[PDB]
Amino acid sequence: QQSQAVAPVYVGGFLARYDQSPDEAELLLPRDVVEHWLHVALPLNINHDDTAVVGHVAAMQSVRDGLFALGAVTSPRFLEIVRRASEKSELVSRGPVSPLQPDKVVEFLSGSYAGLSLSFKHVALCSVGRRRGTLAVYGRDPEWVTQRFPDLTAADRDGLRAQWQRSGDPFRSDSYGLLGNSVDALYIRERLPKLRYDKQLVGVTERESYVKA
Amino acid sequence: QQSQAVAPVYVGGFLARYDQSPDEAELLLPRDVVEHWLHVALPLNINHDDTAVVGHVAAMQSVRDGLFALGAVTSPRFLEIVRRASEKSELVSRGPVSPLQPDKVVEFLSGSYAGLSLSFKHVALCSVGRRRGTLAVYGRDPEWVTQRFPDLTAADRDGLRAQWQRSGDPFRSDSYGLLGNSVDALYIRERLPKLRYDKQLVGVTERESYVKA
Ligand SMILES: *CC(=O)Cn1nnc(-c2ccccc2)c1COC(=O)NCc1ccccc1
Ligand SMILES: *CC(=O)Cn1nnc(-c2ccccc2)c1COC(=O)NCc1ccccc1
Repeated sequence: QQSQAVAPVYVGGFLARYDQSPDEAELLLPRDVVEHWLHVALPLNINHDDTAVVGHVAAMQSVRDGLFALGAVTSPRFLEIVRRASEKSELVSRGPVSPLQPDKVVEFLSGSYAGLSLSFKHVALCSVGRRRGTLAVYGRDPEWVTQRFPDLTAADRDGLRAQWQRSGDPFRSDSYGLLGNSVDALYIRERLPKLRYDKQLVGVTERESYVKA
Repeated sequence: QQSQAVAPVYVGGFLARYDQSPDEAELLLPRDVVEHWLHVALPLNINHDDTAVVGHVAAMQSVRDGLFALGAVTSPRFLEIVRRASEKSELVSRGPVSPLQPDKVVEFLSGSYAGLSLSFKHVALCSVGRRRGTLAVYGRDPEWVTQRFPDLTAADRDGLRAQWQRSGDPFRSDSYGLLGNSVDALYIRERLPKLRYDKQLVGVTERESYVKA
């Protein structure tokens, strides 16, 4: 009964795509805007709840199509909550596409928090992203996540790899609070279609990913 | 700090509509089929988990448009889980339509478990119903639920009122398991449209209900 499930999980995805006009004008975030900002690491939480910090952003890099980010989900307290819920979900028990090994925790995160949202203050794991192309790809190896993204070049991958190889438990929230933001996710209009769309956009598929959408 | 929130909640809705052909042929359940069955009360649980019994069905009655049911959510352990999660959800904090008093718990249940599903073995509270018209209406008074359903007649309401006026905590599941079936609900195709549809069908609206869809 070795628990090699509550070990770190990495997540990567585009925080913003330079080929996609927002739905609202307020989401517009251009290349020049973003690169000025790339100039003390910044945290990773759930649905913008500062009480629900689960890890940190390990590397961001602006590339041709947008702003890529790759975080680490390190919080023991959070990963353990995730582990207990995934034992209880039918979507997880159906497992990934045959070739991929079953990873109950990586799948659960893949299902629940399928999007990325940049507010830099911090990065959040949403149910979906508000901005298109914000697909969140979870995995046990930092190099595994990055390689799902075709638009990323070898040289791109090397800029990231330099960063992710460059104080207690930061998760003060709990099962009841994640339960709380789960029903909120149910009422996001066209959640799946939006997600199926980001999948086609950044080039990821489920026969190469734990993406559940 | 009086907790008049973890008190009983009632839920009513059509288990099956006699004017709606199923999507699959296997859901067909006709009037004659149902009335033979009306001939020891039957339990009410969450997503067909027998470990997650939250109460019981207090009255069923076949009427012109279908099979109406009205249950009671009595489980202290479950209602308390629901109370803690609703404090943590943005949809609940936005409250019902102005006239309706805020009821964090009744709203949370309204959002999470918006559908009814009959498997009689037992009735389940789903995210959505598989059968159309299975809209689950939650409320603090048994008579309040019934009166949201226009198709129900006075005489219909009197048949029910006779039944709902006619052993420990039955919830052995917990926060982690409801968390588990929450992400499963996210991947039900056209969840909202299906729900907005049942709303129009059985005649309920949100300006008269805690329905969040
Ligand atoms: C990642 C975020 O910034 C949070 N978020 N993700 N998707 C949405 C959203 C909500 C409505 C319509 C489209 C997208 C959000 C917004 O979060 C909020 O501040 N509002 C809370 C809320 C969310 C869903 C339903 C009702 C209220
Ligand atoms: C009330 C129920 O009987 C459970 N339920 N509610 N909606 C669905 C459903 C699932 C897929 C497509 C349409 C409707 C279900 C079915 O529950 C299951 O047995 N399958 C588990 C599951 C649910 C959602 C997504 C993936 C797997």
